Amino acid sequence: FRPSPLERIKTNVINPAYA
Amino acid sequence: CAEFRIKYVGAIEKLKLLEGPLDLINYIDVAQQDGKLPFVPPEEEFIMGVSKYGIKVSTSDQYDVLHRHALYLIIRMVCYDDGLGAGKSLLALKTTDASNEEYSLWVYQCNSLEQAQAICKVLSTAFDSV
Repeated sequence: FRPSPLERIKTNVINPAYA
Repeated sequence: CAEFRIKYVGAIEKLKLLEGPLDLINYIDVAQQDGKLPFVPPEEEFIMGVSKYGIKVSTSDQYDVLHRHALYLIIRMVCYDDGLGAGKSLLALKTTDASNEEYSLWVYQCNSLEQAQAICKVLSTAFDSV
């Protein structure tokens, strides 16, 4: 179907409180 | 602190027990396949405000708040191309509740990639100041 997540991801932001 | 006009794809709420930005994208892709979320959002635009307090989503006349995603409860937000062929940019927000016992996924579609990235940058700066 659609391209893989790797080909589509731009950025992610993580809350260090739950990391 | 900044405001953006976005569209709302939908939410998957009250999940129990997705560690990795790639896993979240795949989870939502499959959720769309399984009818839990639309592939394309309704055209209705909402105002998304981003700040140190978190993310707020309101109707385009500001009369009504739809969602309040507080910084305390945001676990992660992933920005990605929907992969549907029109280059539309999505924001998938994973959040939890006061006791950190349940999780919900909220998915929005931005007007442009520049805006999606701008939203992520404000959020990342917000975490930085903590």
